[PDB]
Amino acid sequence: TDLTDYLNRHYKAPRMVLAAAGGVEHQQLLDLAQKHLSSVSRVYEEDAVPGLTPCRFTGSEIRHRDDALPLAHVAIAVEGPGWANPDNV
Amino acid sequence: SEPEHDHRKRMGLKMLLMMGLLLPLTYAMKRHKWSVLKSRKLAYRPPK
Repeated sequence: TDLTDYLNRHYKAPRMVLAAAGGVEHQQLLDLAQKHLSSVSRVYEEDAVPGLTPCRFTGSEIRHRDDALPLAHVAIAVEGPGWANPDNV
Repeated sequence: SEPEHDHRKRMGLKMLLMMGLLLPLTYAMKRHKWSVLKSRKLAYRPPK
């Protein structure tokens, strides 16, 4: 039931991109999307749009000590800007 | 016997004010650097 709920509320039409690359024609692909991919959901089924709140970055530290492994993996990160912020480049 | 008495008491007053300023501040830096560790949470995952 929870898989059916997830499929209902997270597989809607405005959150989907049908992308083609290579030996394709855009008009033929548009006709095929108008034929098969017409009326995917279009309905939120509760009139409740699901969104994304921001996520708080936390300067913290996790150490999993297990001396039986031969090698150690360490990752150090800081908070990044995001997708649309141009200084990414 | 104590020609330095008034100067000693003035230096003592300045010392009392000065240490009353700097004991909480040095304690605050110590609590900063050691509250790195005093909120540390440890867990155990034995494979059984």
